[PDB]
Amino acid sequence: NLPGSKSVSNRALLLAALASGTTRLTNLLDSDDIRHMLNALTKLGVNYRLSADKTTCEVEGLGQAFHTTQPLELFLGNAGTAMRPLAAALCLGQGDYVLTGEPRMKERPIGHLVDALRQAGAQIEYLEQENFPPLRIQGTGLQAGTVTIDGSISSQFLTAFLMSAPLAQGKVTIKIVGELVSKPYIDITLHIMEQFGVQVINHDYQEFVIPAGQSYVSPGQFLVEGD
Ligand SMILES: [Cl-]
Ligand SMILES: [Cl-]
Ligand SMILES: [Cl-]
Repeated sequence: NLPGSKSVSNRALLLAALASGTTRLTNLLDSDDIRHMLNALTKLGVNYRLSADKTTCEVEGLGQAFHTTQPLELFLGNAGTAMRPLAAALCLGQGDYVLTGEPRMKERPIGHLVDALRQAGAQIEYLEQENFPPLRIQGTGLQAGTVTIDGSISSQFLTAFLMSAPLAQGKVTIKIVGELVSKPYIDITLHIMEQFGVQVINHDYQEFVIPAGQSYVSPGQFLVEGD
C-alpha cells in the first residue's frame, strides 16, 4: 500500500471543510504537513475525527467559507501545501488572518497567487517581504468576473485559485495567456473538485469557467491517490 500524496491530502482536507456533509478521507498522508492543515482547520472552527493510524479523517464540513471573528494567526511550520490553498480560501468568507510559519515558510514565493486573488478583489497584505509570506488576509468574498493568469504559472498557484473560485460571488472566468504548463497537475485538481461536486468548464486549457452558484458537497468517502 502506498501512502497518500501530501498535496492531494491537504487540498482534499480543505474542500472537505468547505463542503456540505461529512467526508471520510482515506489514505490520508501521516505527515506533519497534514497535521499543520488539520490545526488550521481546528483554529478555523472545523471539527473532525482522526483515526488512530492517522490515515483516516472524517471532516465535518461547514458548507460554506470560513467565518471567524477574532483575528487569528495561522502558523503552518513549513507546510507549503497547506499555505497555498489557504491563502486563497481565507479570502472567501469573514475574518482577519495572519498566514505564516517558520523562517523557511517565509522563503516560499506566493506573489503569483496573490496577484490572481487581487484581480478578484482580495484584500491581502505582505507583512515582511513583497511576494512572500507572512500575509495578512481579510475575508471579503471574491468577486465574479474574468481573471488572467500566465500559462507558465506554477500549477500549485493556479490550483489554489481554482479551488476557491466556486465560492466567489458569481461566475469566474480564468483566461490563460500562452501555453499552459503542468496540465496533468491541473487535471488532478479539476478531478478532486468534481468529486466534491463542482463543475469547471475547461476550454482545452485556454480558459476555465466556474459557473455561479455552486457549492462543494461531500462525496461521502474521498480516497487520497498515491504520489
Ligand atoms: Cl511544499
Ligand atoms: Cl500546494
Ligand atoms: Cl498543482
